[PDB]
Amino acid sequence: QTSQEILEARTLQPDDLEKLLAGVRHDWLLQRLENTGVLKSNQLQQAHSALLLKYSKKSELWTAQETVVYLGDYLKNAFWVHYLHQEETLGRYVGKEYKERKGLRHHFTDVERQMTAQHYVTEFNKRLYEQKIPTQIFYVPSTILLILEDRTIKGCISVEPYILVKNEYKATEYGLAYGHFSYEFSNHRDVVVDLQGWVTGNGKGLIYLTDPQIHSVDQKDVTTNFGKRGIFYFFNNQHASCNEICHRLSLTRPS
Amino acid sequence: MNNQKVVAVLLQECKQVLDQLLLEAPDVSEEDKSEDQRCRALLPSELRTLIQEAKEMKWPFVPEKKDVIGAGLQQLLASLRASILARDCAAAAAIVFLVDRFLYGLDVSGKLLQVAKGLHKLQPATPIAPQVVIRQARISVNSGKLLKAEYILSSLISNGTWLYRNESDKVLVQSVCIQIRGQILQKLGMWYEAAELIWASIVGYLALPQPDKKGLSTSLGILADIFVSMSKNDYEKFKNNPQINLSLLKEFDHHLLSAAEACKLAAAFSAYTPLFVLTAVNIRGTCLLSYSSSNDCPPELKNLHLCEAKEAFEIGLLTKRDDEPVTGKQELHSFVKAAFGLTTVHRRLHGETGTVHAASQLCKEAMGKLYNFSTSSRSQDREALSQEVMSVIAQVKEHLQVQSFSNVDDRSYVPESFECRLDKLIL
Ligand SMILES: Nc1ncnc2c1ncn2[C@@H]1O[C@H](COP(=O)(O)OP(=O)(O)O[C@@H]2O[C@H]([C@H](O)CO)[C@@H](O)[C@H](O)[C@@H]2O)[C@@H](O)[C@H]1O
Ligand SMILES: [Zn+2]
Repeated sequence: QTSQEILEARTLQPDDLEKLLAGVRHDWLLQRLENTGVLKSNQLQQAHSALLLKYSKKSELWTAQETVVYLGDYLKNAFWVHYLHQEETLGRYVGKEYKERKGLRHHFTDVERQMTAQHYVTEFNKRLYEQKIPTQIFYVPSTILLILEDRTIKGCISVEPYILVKNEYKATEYGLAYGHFSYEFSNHRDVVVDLQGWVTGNGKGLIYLTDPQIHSVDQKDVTTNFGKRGIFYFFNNQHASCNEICHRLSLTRPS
Repeated sequence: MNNQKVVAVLLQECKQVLDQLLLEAPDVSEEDKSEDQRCRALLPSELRTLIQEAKEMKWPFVPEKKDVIGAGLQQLLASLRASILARDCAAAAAIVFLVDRFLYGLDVSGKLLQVAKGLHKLQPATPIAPQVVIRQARISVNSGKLLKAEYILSSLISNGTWLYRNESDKVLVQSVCIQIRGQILQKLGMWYEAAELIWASIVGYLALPQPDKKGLSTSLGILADIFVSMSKNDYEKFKNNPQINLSLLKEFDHHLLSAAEACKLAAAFSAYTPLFVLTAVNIRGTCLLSYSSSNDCPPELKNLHLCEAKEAFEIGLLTKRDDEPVTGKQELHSFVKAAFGLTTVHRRLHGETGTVHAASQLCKEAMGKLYNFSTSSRSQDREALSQEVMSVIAQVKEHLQVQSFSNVDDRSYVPESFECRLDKLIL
C-alpha cells in the first residue's frame, strides 16, 4: 500500500461512519480495518473523541456510538478511563492500548469470542435462577474504543470495569457445569472453559469468569482454537463425571 | 452529615440491640428513660409528628411532599440510639422507617437494615414498614442476590404483621414489589416477562385513587430500558398482546421509538424533579440517535427524529439554571452526556462544522473537569470542580443556542408538549 492507501484506511468517510452507526457485519468490519497499520499511542490525562463499538451475538452486527473518553493516569500497561457511555457510570474503568503488530482483526475476533462466552453466561444464569440456585457467574467482556481525531482513526483501546462458607456448590462445580451447559445449549458445537480455573469468587453468590477459551467445532476467523480435541479433553479430563448442578439443570453425558 | 459517621453509629445500634437480646432482663435505668426523653424532645416539633405518624402506620412509604431528614439526621440517630437503650422498639423502628429513604442515598442501607433486623429480633411484635422490607430486596438486587430478593418480596405480599387502614395501600405495595420483580427479570435478560411485570406495576399505580406519579415515572423508565434491550420479536409479541393496552405500543411500530416515548412519559410524570427529567431525556435522545441512524428509519424521517433527539438533550441541559449548584457525580455525568448528545445531533445533521468542533472541544474540556471531580476527596475540590463542569455546560448551551421553553407551570422542567398523559396512558 501507498501512503494514500493508508490514509484512506484510517479515514472513515461519511458512508463508512453511516454503516458503522447502523450496524455492520463482522466480516465487513474485519475487512475495513485489516490494513490499518499500528496506531500510535494515545495521550494520557486528556479527553478524546471515540467510537464505542459493540458486537451483538444475536444480530451478528457491530454497532458504533460516538462517545467521549478521558484517559487518566497509569495504574501503579493499564490506565484509568472514564467514558460517557460506560455501563456503571459510578464505577471505575481500566483501559489498555492495543498495539500488537499482528493486526486489529485479532482484537475484534477476541471480542467476538468474549461476546460468545458472555452469551452462554447469560443463558446459564437464567437456568440457575429457574432451578432456584442462588448463584450467578459474573463476566463482562471488554469494550473497544476507536479514538478518532475528526474522521481519522488515531487509536484503539480496550476497556474493562475495574473489579479487583457460601456452600451448596464450589466455584469449580459452577464453572464446569457452565462448560457442560455451553456444550448442550450450543447444540454440541462449543465448550467454554476458564483458563484461570474459577479460583476467585467474592462475598456473595458470584463466581467470576476471567479468561474464557472456546473449544469449537466451527473455525471462523483466525482465532486459535483447540476445537474437537478440546471438547473431548473437557469431557474426559476436566468434566469427567458431572456434578449436582449438571443434574439440577438436566445435563446429560455426550460421547 | 457524613457517610462514615452514620455507618459507625448505625453499627453500634446493632451491636447493642444484639446485647439486649442476650443480656436481657430489661433492667433499664432512670438515666436511660431520661436520655430517651432527652433526645426525643430535641427533635424539631415536626419530626416528632412524623415519628408519631410512622409509629401508627399512616402509610407504607414515607410521603415525599426530605430536607427535614437531612437536617435532623444527627438528632434522629441519637434519639434512635436512646430509644433503643430504653427498649422503646416502636419508636426506634419508626425512626428507621423515617431515615430509610435518605440513607439509601447515603449508601448505608445495609447498616440500617441490620438495625431493623435487630429490632425485630428483640421483639417480633414491632411493625417494620413495607418500605424497609422492600429496601432489603433493593440492596439484594443491587448485589446480584436475585433469588433472595424474590423471597423477600414474596414474604411481604403474604406473610409479626403490618396493616393498612386502606385498600389502595395494599395494592401500592404490591405494585412496587411487582416493579422490582420486573427489574429482577431485567437483570437476567428476560426482557419480555420483565416487561409484563413492569406493565402490571403500571396498571397498579394507575388503579390508585390518586395515581402514584413517582412509581409511574420509575416504571416507565424501566420499561423504556427494557424496550431498548428487547429483540424485535420480543417487541412484536408484547405489542400484539391483547392484555397490554398501552398507547406507546399502538402508536409506534419500533422498539426504539416506543422506548423514546416511554422516556417522554417518564420525564413528564417526574416534571418537578429535575434529576429524573434529565435522566429520562438522555435515554430518549440516545434512543432517537440510535433509531435515526438505523436502517429502520425512513430517510425522509431522519431529520425529524434527529430534531426530536436535539429537543430531548436540550430539555436535559435546561434542567439546571445557569449558576446553580450540582452535587452528585451521577447528575454531573448525565449533564456532560446531554451536552455531548446535543453536539452529536448537530454533528449528525450538519457534519463537522466550526460550531460542531467548538462544541465538541467544550465537551472534552468538561469531560476532563468531570474526571477530576470523580477522583477527588476534599470537599472544597468536589464543590469547586463541579462548578467548573457546570460552568462549561453553561458555555455549551450558549454556544449551541439552547432556547428555553416556556411552560405554564412555573416549576415544570418539561415542556407543555410532554405533559399529555394519565388518561392517555392506557386507551
Ligand atoms: N421518578 C423516578 N424515576 C426514576 N427513578 C426513580 C424515581 N424516583 C425514585 N427513583 C429511584 O428508585 C429507586 C427507589 O427509590 P426510593 O428510595 O425513593 O424508594 P421508596 O421505597 O422509599 O419509595 C417508594 O418508591 C416507589 C417508586 O416506584 C420506587 O420504587 C413509589 O411507587 C412509592 O410510592 C414509594 O415512594 C431509587 O434508586 C430512586 O433514586
Ligand atoms: Zn456434566
